[PDB]
Amino acid sequence: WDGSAVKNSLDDSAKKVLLEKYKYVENFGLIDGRLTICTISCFFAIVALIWDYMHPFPESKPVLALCVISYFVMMGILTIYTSYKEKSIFLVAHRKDPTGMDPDDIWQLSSSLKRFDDKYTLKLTFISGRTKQQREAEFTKSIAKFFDHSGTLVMDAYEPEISRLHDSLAIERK
Amino acid sequence: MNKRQLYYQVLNFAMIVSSALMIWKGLIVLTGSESPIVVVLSGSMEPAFHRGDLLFLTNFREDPIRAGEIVVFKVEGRDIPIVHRVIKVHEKDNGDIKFLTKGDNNEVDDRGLYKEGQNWLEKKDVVGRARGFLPYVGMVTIIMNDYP
Amino acid sequence: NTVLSRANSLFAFSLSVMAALTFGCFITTAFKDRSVPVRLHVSRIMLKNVEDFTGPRERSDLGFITFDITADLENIFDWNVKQLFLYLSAEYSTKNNALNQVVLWDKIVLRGDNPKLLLKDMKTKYFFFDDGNGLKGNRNVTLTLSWNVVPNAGILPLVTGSGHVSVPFPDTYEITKSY
Amino acid sequence: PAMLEHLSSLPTQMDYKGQKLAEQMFQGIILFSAIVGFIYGYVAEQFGWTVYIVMAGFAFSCLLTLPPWPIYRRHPLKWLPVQESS
Ligand SMILES: *[C@@H]1O[C@H](CO)[C@@H](O[C@@H]2O[C@H](CO)[C@@H](O[C@@H]3O[C@H](CO[C@H]4O[C@H](CO)[C@@H](O)[C@H](O)[C@@H]4O)[C@@H](O)[C@H](O[C@H]4O[C@H](CO)[C@@H](O)[C@H](O)[C@@H]4O)[C@@H]3O)[C@H](O)[C@H]2NC(C)=O)[C@H](O)[C@H]1NC(C)=O
Repeated sequence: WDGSAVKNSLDDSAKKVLLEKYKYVENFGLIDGRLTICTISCFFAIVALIWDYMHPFPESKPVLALCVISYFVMMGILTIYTSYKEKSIFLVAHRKDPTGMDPDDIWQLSSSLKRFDDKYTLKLTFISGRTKQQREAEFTKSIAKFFDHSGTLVMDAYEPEISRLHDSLAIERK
Repeated sequence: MNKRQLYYQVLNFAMIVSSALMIWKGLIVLTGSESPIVVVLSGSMEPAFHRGDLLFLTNFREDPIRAGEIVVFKVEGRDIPIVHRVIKVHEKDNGDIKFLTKGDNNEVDDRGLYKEGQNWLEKKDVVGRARGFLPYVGMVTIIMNDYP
Repeated sequence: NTVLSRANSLFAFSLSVMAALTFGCFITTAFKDRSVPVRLHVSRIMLKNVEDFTGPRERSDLGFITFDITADLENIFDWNVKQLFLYLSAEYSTKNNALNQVVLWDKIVLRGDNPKLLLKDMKTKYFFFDDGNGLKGNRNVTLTLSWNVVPNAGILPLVTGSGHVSVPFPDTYEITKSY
Repeated sequence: PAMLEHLSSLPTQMDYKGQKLAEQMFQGIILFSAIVGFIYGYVAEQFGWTVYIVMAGFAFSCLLTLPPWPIYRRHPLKWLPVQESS
């Protein structure tokens, strides 16, 4: 379909390899915060529509203008929160057994695929809170080693690649 | 099922509905009057405004409306906003201004509500004084109104 | 790439062409920031047919004015203004503070017809009658011409010309060949 | 199985540098034709003929862009590496 759909299927295949091989714990929160901002903006919109449908306009001008200004403020805050964390970060996960100690094991993923490019970038991040250490892993590969001639993206060669990447992250961890 | 597709559909619906109603309400607040973005559906002003033209309105803007301006009122017998042009004018020094209007390609002054007991039309049926127009978008509006 | 995606890109580029013509019209309306003056010359005005009619809504009066025109439209026409109207504001005074400059008749003017219009002794097209009948007992009426524009896609203002002609008027008299 | 995701993955392969330079030259030619049409509408002072020149440039762009060219499939035979089969 599109190279963005290729990136989406690649991230989904990485999550499928993670679920088939090591089974770590998913997270949420950024999409939940975006849905919270959109739910509050829809609350402003529904209150504005009901209050405009039940009351005439020259007696309802100023607080409706305040609702328009509030929509401007909420969309600006949504744009700033987009610029905070929605640049490259995709997947947030906790690892196995964070019990008995401080919450360690922040496993963070980011992807990069430029417009009209044959190169892919994957950045892994392992944050441990006992020693307060972050570990970055920049993986710049060429996409031409995985595709085929007429529509068969080989996963049987991509899965040992993710195995070697997880071995590298295991060396970085231990 | 997967709830993420439902939240993404709510996200896209929220984007399009909030954007459209925000543009509509922001324009009708920043004008000052109720200011509907109207579309000419009558061929009375055909050398001036052809069939299918968009008109955006402005406020009275602390200005008594003299002669030589187009006004948009509402016909209750058909419930349709109709635009005409002011010709004559009358003044009273208590905040009361009466006016006479006319349409092009016509011969008879429009009766409307009053016929002979008072002046010809009423000063409170007008929505506002017109500001500007688009000749291209109104044809697209008529095409979209061909399939309601 | 998809041919439908290339068609969507060409549709967005056609929207960019629409934005470019809107930008060109914005440059054009930003160039005509000054209002244009029109010279007017009215010499002979005759006021006749002054009939007092007992109207059912108000005691009204009928009027009839024969006038002259002399104008100039040399530097007025551009390549973006569509159609032009012609008014003739007559300003009178009443007892009930109806200080109105009021229009006798109207004229439709399309481009390509005449770049300069001048004639004489033309009578009014529409019949002048006033309900508040403040002319009877007044010695002051003011005539000044105004004229409206409409652009191709922009905002239409009104442009009033120059020349305020002050004409007196007797108390109770019917027809007069004035000057 | 995993063979269903294995098939509906790969779109039409593209020459990236050729399409980027073609898009840059495309926008340059369209913008230059728009500037020439604006100079024509400023000097010759005609609007409908300016719109006709813009539509003629749009038709030229459609004739140069819409059919899949043999040049646009010859360069993916050179710029792209040799990939495996089933
Ligand atoms: C008949 O009765 C009138 C009213 O008492 C006498 O006064 C003349 O009235 C006419 C119109 O009413 C004046 O002509 C134009 O008036 C416009 C409106 O101005 C009003 O407010 C001023 C005070 O600010 C009043 O003096 C005036 O009467 C109006 O009530 C002006 O906007 C016009 O200005 C023109 O020039 C300026 C530049 O200075 C331009 O920018 C404008 O666009 C416009 O072209 C104009 O003045 C007229 O000026 C009044 N005076 C005179 C001396 O004529 C009449 O005198 C009276 N006639 C007789 C025969 O007695």
